[PDB]
Amino acid sequence: VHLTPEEKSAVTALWGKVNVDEVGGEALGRLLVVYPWTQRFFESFGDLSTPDAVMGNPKVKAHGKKVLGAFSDGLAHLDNLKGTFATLSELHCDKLHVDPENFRLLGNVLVCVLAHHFGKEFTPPVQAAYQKVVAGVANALAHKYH
Amino acid sequence: VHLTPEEKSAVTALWGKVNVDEVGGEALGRLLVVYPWTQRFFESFGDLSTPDAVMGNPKVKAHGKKVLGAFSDGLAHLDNLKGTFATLSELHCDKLHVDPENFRLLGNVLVCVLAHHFGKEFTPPVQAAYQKVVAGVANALAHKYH
Amino acid sequence: VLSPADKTNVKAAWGKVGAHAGEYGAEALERMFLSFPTTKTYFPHFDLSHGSAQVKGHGKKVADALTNAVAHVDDMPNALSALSDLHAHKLRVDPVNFKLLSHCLLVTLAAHLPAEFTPAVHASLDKFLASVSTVLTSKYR
Amino acid sequence: VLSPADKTNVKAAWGKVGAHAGEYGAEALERMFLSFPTTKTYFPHFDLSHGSAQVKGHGKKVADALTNAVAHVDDMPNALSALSDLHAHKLRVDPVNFKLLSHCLLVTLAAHLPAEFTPAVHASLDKFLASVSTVLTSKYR
Ligand code: HEM
Ligand code: HEM
Ligand code: HEM
Ligand code: HEM
Ligand SMILES: OC[C@H]1O[C@H](O)[C@H](O)[C@@H](O)[C@@H]1O
Ligand SMILES: OC[C@H]1O[C@H](O)[C@H](O)[C@@H](O)[C@@H]1O
Repeated sequence: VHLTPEEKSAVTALWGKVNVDEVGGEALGRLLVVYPWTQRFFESFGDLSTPDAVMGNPKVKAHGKKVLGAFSDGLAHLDNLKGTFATLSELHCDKLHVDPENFRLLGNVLVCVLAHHFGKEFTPPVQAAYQKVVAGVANALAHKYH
Repeated sequence: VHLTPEEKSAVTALWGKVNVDEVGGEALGRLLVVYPWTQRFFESFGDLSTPDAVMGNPKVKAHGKKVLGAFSDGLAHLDNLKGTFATLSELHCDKLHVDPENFRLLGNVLVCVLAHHFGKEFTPPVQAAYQKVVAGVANALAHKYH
Repeated sequence: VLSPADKTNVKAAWGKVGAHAGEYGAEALERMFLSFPTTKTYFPHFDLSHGSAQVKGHGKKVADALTNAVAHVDDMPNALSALSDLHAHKLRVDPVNFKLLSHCLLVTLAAHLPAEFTPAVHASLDKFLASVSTVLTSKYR
Repeated sequence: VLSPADKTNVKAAWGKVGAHAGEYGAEALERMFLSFPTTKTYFPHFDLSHGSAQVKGHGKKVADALTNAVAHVDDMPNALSALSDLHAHKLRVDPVNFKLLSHCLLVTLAAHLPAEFTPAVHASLDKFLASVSTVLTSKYR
């Protein structure tokens, strides 16, 4: 992912101000609610039956943190996304057989969530740069299909 | 694209019977009919107002055998797809900005046309082997978006 | 959204399926399972071998449900509600899978009924099948 | 297909747009051009400088159509019949672009109205935006 070095740090900047214990869980939780067929990869998670049941589920928040961390790994190494997500790519593609359209959906709900949490500070130039980062994660995760 | 020895012989065997002058124009033509938003890329071709205007177009037909020819260079070197399609990747991605979902739909309409011509010769295992080639062509054509 | 001309092309071509319904449904299914093995994960309880009695039986119901949908083309949400509940609510089917079966239903219709598989009919059939998939993948209860 | 509870969420939440409509449809457009430069193809002569009056005008037309789509949620094919004419027959807009705009519409609703944008309302808005896109990329007349 090629960012104008403005971009590179306008993104680092929003990400330190990210509640690391709560935004993965909201992004993961909105995926399962907005795209309900995604709950199939997560049947081991118990109660997933209403938005409120999904959003307050402890397994969702726990897993949302591990997802967000993988993203944090991504922002750190924007020049090597395919080496960072190679282990994850194999997991999501070869074992879990997740259709890669879903990678893109998650990354865009993460954008709707960052926008939710920062409002007027998540501006078009700021989105624009996150769209490239999140396209890059999805591409890198989908590498085992390419 | 990793095919078996018999998948490879079954594919080679069915292609040899393909009329090089007609199948690609028939594939391109149904793309334009089945998915009309694709006509926007071929505005210099002339009349595409009706299904019979599309299928009786000498431009669609002439451009079709160009598409087919590139699929043919595909089957000839399935170990070197990315590079067979490197020049076309850049044209379709960087000059033309064709959404890669359209690469997948054209591959499928060609399968539909292969089925239509070869009927019961076009068997489940023969389709399966062609879907591999066709996803390989679309994934290689899309390489500039990766 | 289907055109008047779309409804007519589908009726005209599905109508010619007749007694081969379950043969085409089950061929479509086999086509799906061999072309895209990820789809198999939805049928862990089935024998999915070429000769399979379950595939042939399930082949029938899909095809008959499609005839059912042609007959109510003007408002399938109501005609296919038990089907919507099953696929969207209970099975949680990834809608990519509906694109795969649809493609395999057109591959079968091309191979069996080539006099009917004109571009216009092809176009209508593709639109029809997408309308159905949209219905079976949505939660509207 | 939208549920009865989808329509409630959409009507309720979209109704809070009011005077901000042309502001919101304009920002949504700007998010789309910045984030997705490929969408610029359809607007080759637009002025797209940050505050361009062309973009605010067009921003207003886009929002007022959505406001009217909500009013006719059970009758959109006929309600937005001419908008399909434009987008599908004339412009021949690739449906991928509808997803990219719909998403930017959702980012603009979350950034401005966080209290409306619950998970449930998010799902409903997403579905409602997909249903309008199907009407505007379809040919059915
Ligand atoms: C696009 C961004 C995504 C990121 C950054 C991400 C990240 C992660 C990480 C770090 C793990 C833990 C891996 C481990 O501990 O070995 C994981 C597990 C998993 N992910 Fe993903 N993921 C993404 C997308 C998805 C999507 C879209 C789905 C399904 C719709 C999915 C399904 C799963 C499943 C089923 C597991 C492990 C199963 C379980 O713990 O129950 N992931 N993901
Ligand atoms: C996925 C399979 C495809 C293959 C193998 C393919 C192959 C080709 C080839 C061989 C050429 C000619 C290059 C030359 O000038 O020597 C070409 C040009 C072109 N292709 Fe494709 N193509 C594919 C899909 C598509 C799709 C989906 C679209 C748009 C919907 C498209 C639009 C075009 C356009 C607009 C040109 C330039 C034609 C002109 O001069 O107006 N192609 N392609
Ligand atoms: C053309 C669209 C489809 C139609 C018309 C359709 C129709 C049906 C019908 C009639 C049944 C029988 C259920 C009953 O008797 O209560 C069924 C069940 C089922 N469907 Fe679908 N279906 C479609 C697409 C799909 C897809 C894409 C998948 C996933 C790959 C899928 C997975 C299943 C499964 C696992 C069952 C239950 C099988 C069993 O336990 O016997 N369907 N569907
Ligand atoms: C939510 C989906 C959309 C809605 C509700 C919408 C609404 C509208 C309306 C009402 C008009 C015509 C204004 C008038 O004459 O009264 C219009 C025109 C137009 N739209 Fe859309 N639109 C949507 C999506 C899109 C998308 C995704 C694109 C492509 C990126 C697009 C490209 C255009 C273009 C090029 C025009 C004509 C602009 C000109 O005057 O040159 N629209 N839209
Ligand atoms: O990776 C970025 C690309 O994503 C999508 O495929 C777009 O349709 C394409 O035009 C864009 O350049
Ligand atoms: O002639 C075509 C031109 O006129 C139309 O009215 C459009 O508004 C304009 O943007 C377009 O380039």
